[PDB]
Amino acid sequence: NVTGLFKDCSKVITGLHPTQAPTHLSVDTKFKTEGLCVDIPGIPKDMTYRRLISMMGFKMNYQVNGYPNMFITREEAIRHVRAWIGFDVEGCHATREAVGTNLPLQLGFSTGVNLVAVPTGYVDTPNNTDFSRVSAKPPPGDQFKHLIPLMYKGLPWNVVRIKIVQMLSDTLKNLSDRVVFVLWAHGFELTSMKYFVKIGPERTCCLCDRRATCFSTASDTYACWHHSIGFDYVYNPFMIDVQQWGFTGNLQSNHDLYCQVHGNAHVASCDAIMTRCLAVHECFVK
Amino acid sequence: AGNATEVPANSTVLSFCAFAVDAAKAYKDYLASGGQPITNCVKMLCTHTGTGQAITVTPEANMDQESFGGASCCLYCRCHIDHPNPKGFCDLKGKYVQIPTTCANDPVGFTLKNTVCTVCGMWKGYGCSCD
Ligand SMILES: [Mg+2]
Ligand SMILES: [Zn+2]
Ligand SMILES: [Zn+2]
Ligand SMILES: [Zn+2]
Ligand SMILES: [Zn+2]
Repeated sequence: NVTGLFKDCSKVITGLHPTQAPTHLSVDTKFKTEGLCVDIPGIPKDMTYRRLISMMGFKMNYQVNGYPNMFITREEAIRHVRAWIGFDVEGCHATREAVGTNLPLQLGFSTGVNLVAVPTGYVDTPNNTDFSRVSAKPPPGDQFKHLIPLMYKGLPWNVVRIKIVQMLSDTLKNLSDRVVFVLWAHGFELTSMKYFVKIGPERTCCLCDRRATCFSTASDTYACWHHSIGFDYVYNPFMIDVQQWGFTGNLQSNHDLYCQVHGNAHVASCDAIMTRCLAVHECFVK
Repeated sequence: AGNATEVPANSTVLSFCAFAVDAAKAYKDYLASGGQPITNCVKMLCTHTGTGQAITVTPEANMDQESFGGASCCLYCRCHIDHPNPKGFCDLKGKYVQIPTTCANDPVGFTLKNTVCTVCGMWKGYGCSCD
């Protein structure tokens, strides 16, 4: 059966050649027979194309020795409360040369900050995958009127991930040796993390013996929250999903069960605050 | 909307490798942990009376090997991530790739681990005969 991860979001009816397709499912039907594929010299391989590949549907259930889990139990989250950062992402929609996947528009945090990124995605070409800006539009509903202006307001992803690393470092430097991203219905937040998170075995900061907590692509090096200066990638974060603790309604509905001081000007940071707020109430009351 | 490209049996390994710093090392370490190699590749119905050389423009093969679509055997094409070439282009995409039938279980791992003779064009070890 199928999965939505890496869904081909092009509008082309056809594609792909046996040599250019990443997977058997994405071969054009002309080349399929007897459950296999066949080379047909007279059909040229497409040496121009740009196919948007969906990053929705990631699953982080790997179990490899040396590599730590991103998703952690509530108790592990309890022990690292000071590392908690609520995180929400409002998104936009692929719309011109593609349709059927969502792209990060505005990322928000428990720290009141909100950042907004240019709509960019992962586009397959005849030679490689091209990380690039792509056409997009706001979610249709009248409830999403406030992201109309955000479409114009920023910001290249190489800049966005510089600012994310700097904001968490300046927040977490004197509080913990890690992040715990506090999510609510985590799928799209996990998709955004592809844009600014690397993972591997545990590492130590060059310049330190402290746990490595950021990564730099300028040179393949690692750092702690204090020495992550100019770094662009968050390395081996941790995260929890409040919704997986049993909650019927939506985020605001379930938060307002405990707390009545967090109103909601519908900003991404406002959701991330209610996400962290509701996790504290659930975890430590009674 | 759209067209699904992949099958759930590959979700965990591709997600693991799509986030790695060193994707090739992640995949090796993943197998070493008892993980299942990447499936859903493009296997070719072919005559199996070909030259047997590693990377060709049309399917080659002997009865001792199987022919795949090159991109479907590239971990970087498979996970849609950067290639470690300075220009950043695939060696395999746009070509057919033959793989020893004994290793046809794990084509992506095979291309990660092996290398081709520039003199004679066959896989070093399966089998290049120039010294
Ligand atoms: Mg959300
Ligand atoms: Zn340090
Ligand atoms: Zn609250
Ligand atoms: Zn490739
Ligand atoms: Zn040779």
